[PDB]
Amino acid sequence: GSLAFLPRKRAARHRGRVKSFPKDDPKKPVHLTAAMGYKAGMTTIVRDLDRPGAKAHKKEVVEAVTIIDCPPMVVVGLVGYIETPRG
Amino acid sequence: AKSARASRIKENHQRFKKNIAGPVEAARLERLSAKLMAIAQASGVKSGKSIGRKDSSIVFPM
Amino acid sequence: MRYIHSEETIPVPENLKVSIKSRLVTVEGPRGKLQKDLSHIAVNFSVVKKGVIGLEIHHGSRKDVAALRTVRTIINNMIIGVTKGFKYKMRYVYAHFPINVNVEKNAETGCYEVEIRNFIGEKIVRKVVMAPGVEVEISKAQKDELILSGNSLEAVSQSAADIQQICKVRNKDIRKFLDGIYVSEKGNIV
Amino acid sequence: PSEAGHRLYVKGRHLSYQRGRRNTHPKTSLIKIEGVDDTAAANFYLGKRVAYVYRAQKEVRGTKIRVIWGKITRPHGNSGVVRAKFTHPLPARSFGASVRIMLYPSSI
Amino acid sequence: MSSFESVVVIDGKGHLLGRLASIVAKQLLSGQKIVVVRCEALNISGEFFRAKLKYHAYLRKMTRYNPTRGGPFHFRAPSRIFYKAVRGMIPHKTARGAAALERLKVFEGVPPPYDKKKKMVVPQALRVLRLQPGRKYCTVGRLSHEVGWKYQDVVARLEERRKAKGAAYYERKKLAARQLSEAKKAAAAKVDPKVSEALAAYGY
Amino acid sequence: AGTINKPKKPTSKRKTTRLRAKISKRAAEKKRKERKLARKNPKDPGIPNLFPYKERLLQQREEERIRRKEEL
Amino acid sequence: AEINVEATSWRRVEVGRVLKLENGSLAAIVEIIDHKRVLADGPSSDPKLATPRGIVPLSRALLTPIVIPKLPRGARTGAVKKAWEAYGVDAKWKETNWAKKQLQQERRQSLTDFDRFKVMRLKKQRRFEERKALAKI
Amino acid sequence: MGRLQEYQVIGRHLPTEANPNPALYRMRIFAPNEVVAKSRFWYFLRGLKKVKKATGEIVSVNVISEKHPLKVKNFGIWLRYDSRSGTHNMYKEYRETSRVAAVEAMYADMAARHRARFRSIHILKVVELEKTEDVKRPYIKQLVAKNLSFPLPHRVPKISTKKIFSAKRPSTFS
RNA sequence: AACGCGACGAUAACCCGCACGUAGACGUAUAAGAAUAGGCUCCGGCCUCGUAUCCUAGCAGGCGAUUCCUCCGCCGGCCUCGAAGUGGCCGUCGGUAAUUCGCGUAUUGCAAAGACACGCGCGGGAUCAAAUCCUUUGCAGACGACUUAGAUGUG
Repeated sequence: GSLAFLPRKRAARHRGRVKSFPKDDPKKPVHLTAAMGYKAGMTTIVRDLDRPGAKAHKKEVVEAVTIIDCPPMVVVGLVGYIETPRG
Repeated sequence: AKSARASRIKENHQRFKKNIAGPVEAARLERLSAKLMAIAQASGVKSGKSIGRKDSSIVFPM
Repeated sequence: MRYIHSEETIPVPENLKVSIKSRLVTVEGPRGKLQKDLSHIAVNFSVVKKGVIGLEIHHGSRKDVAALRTVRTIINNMIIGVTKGFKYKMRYVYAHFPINVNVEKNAETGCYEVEIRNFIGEKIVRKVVMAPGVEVEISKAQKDELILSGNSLEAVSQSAADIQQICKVRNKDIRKFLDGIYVSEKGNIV
Repeated sequence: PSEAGHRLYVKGRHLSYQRGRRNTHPKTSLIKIEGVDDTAAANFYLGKRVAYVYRAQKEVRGTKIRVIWGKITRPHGNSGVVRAKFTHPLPARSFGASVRIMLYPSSI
Repeated sequence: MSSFESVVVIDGKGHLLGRLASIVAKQLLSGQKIVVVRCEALNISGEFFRAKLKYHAYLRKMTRYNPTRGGPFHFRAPSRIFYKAVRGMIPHKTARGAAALERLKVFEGVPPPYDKKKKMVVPQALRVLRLQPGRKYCTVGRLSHEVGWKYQDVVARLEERRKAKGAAYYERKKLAARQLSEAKKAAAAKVDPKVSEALAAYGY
Repeated sequence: AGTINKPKKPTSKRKTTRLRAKISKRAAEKKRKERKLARKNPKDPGIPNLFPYKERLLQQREEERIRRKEEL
Repeated sequence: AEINVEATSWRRVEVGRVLKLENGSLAAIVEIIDHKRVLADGPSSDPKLATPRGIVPLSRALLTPIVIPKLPRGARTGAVKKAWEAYGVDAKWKETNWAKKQLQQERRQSLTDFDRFKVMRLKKQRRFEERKALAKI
Repeated sequence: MGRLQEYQVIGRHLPTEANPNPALYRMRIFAPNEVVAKSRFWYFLRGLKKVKKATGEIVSVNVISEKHPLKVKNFGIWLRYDSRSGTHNMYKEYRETSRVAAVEAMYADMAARHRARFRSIHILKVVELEKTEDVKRPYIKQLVAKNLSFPLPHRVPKISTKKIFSAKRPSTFS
């Protein structure tokens, strides 16, 4: 297999970590980045494709999609981080 | 073929990020930030304005 | 051999103002500002006449004396650029596909951008960015010739060298395909 | 209030035993006195009483402080280190510990 | 002149790597507490590609079965590069050696409890007092950045804020020296000149 | 070339004592060979020109050869 | 054509420059031997400032601001002595900041135990006024 | 070699009933003490002539001192040194105040610059250039030149080697 | 990193009985930055040099004066310190040889077990706030381990 994913290790926590958030600059306005949801299943769609140069241009294409059920979040805290020479 | 970390491919990608996908992500992010705004707007040691103390492995113990 | 003393001379004209803090030499003249740092070489800077800079090495080897000759002409080139200026006249020639050149001065960072199209029919635009301090204009006196002007000789020569390298023919015989942009005239403004 | 000290000794450190490469002799001990840099400055400190004070974790005489006494015998090297002899050789764990050099017996 | 201090803090700027390490290791084994500050501003002699060659040869040495145990842990920080040099001059396998390494502290930049203290210098390892003027030298900070250190911009921003606070402190220090000289000249008119005549003869 | 970025395996500079034994054996054997070759068997450069008082040395050795023929 | 430079103005070593040796003595340069060694002669009447004629190395010497104006090269002990008395370099050495520092540090070591106590007492008396003036300022 | 001296060594073959009153040779020898000056005398003499230590005797050994060890003289040394190829001549020049200081600087120069040892260097002639404009080397002529005066850039301070730490950074302008 | 680190949430105050009080303190005093073929500054001048600068007298540092507004410490009040977090100013109170005195110090003999007060812990019980086992769960499982759920509910 791939050495980038070895050894085969169980995830330390059931949730999942973002690890890397996108790099921030102050020129854009304020916006949040991540969100949760809960997976519900998968279903099929048909999409009128709008891809120039593909064989499936302007014709129906069946596509497998996933459905993630996302109830609204609630903001409860605000943590702030300071930039140290240890991270 | 040319590698995915090739310098020419990186420069071609950098021109796409600046000229083609640049303003499209800027316009979408403007609409999302306007939506978060609508949801949001819907003595110093006694007032807390002046920051004080709350409530050592860097220096040797004297 | 450990030569005890070696000295050199940089004359300075009447319309100049040169200043050396430690080794940071700045030359102020009619054409503008020039400045460079020479802390990498041990030179003793002095004034010995009305308009003469002195540059001396004490207890030096051959390479220490030879380092005074290269820093003599670098400072003198700064004197020439701030008095007379430097001009590079590049000329672009083509066989079939007419190469198109457009120069626009960018509002931020104040750098001229020279953009090149239709180099042997290639669809890629070639955008080369000039150094801060050099000005590029399409010449109206002669056909298909670019003029780069500025005070820093290193800046105008590097900007000219960057244009020649970016329009280089690849995987094709250079005896048959003579398309490109080449430096033709190399001198001063005045 | 006096706000003064009570130091009548010169500070020193215990460096090592007398040794070659692979042979150490713990009967003699090398002392670096604070301020001496030469053999000429070390010559003033020859035949001076030397004390190594430490703590016990048990009171034996009403106090937890035990002392080992010795004397500076001869200089060592060119850098001002002296070598000293004690009644009992100093431990090994005290390599780098404080050592007090007294000003007696005196010929000033 | 062979002084004994509680904790001596050394500014690493302009200091040769191994010549500071051999002085520090001799001091640590003698019983002296050492704090080394600005390890990114240390200097290595020779040219930069030689130091870049030497670390990549060090980066070539690893254990076969698993590098988590028994493998040479390659440290990309300037402080741990200096710590590796000091540790090689210390019998760290022994208990005396490990106690000497506990007396050492190394930092990249000048942390807040140590920018208020007086940073001493070692003349036997200073680059301007030891290296020939024509010879080339490199900096450990740019060696570490081009081999994996990711906190160079953090340290440079933190050093910039320390200079601004240091610059304002020097203005106050400059003013206190003004007021001391003004007070000394003024108090000298009423200072009982039999006292000042005796102090001048005594050296003071 | 790329030795700065990817250095190769270094050549060890510590001599094994079995290699040092071969070198001393091989060198002393060559010393025997030149002494055996010399046993088998089958120009002064003059005063340097740059010497300042070279002319006086030729005149002094001329007068020395005057004294040699006078004695003999 | 205005020029303003700021480089290091080292003290030129030359015929007539008087240098301080490590023993506190003084000697003027008579002839330059190499770029490291030189021939020197200080014929002072003060025995603490005297130096016999001989080779001094520049590593063990230290350059003073005083220079004799027209010392000839290779001048013997008679000519250097007459130039020392005419220029009065014993007088201008005493006025130098280096000799004032050397005089003060010689008064350091001459301080006896009683004398060091009077030093502590009089500095306490001096600083009582200086503290009072500083609070006024 | 160390505090070299210059000795006058007078030697002769042992007198014989057939050959009374022998030739009485003389050589000038630069040696650290007397016992090597006598040894170097018999080394050279057995190379030139037939006379050896067993068949000869030393008549006198007298040291020779400089006329004026307080004046600065330019010295020219002609020497013949043996390398792995053969024997070569050199004319070197040095600026000292004595003849033993001439050969002291010579042995340090030949060892440093050509890796020559004492048993390979033959001191042919040591002369004092009595008048200038007979100096022919560029480094010594550089020192002889008119109104010579140089500064001393980057003089490191003499800080004591047992003063491990210092508070103020040193300056290099003295 | 299971012998690296941080932010945060909720904790363990009682009562009864008993076991003991330094990998090297002795003034453990001292923040500019930067250059080193230059720099600092009262803008007079100064720089080899930390051989410097503060503090340092008093039964291991007493008691009372004459006399002094200097230095130190604690609390506040207002502000400042975040790289592994502290100082400034003001106000109260306590102490305080910068000058000059008076009454003690001894025969521990030339250097080498009393009372009171305060902490760190042990062995019981009672008062908290949790975790584990338990029962269910199947997003998990070789076995441990993991995701849930069980105190009134939208169970």
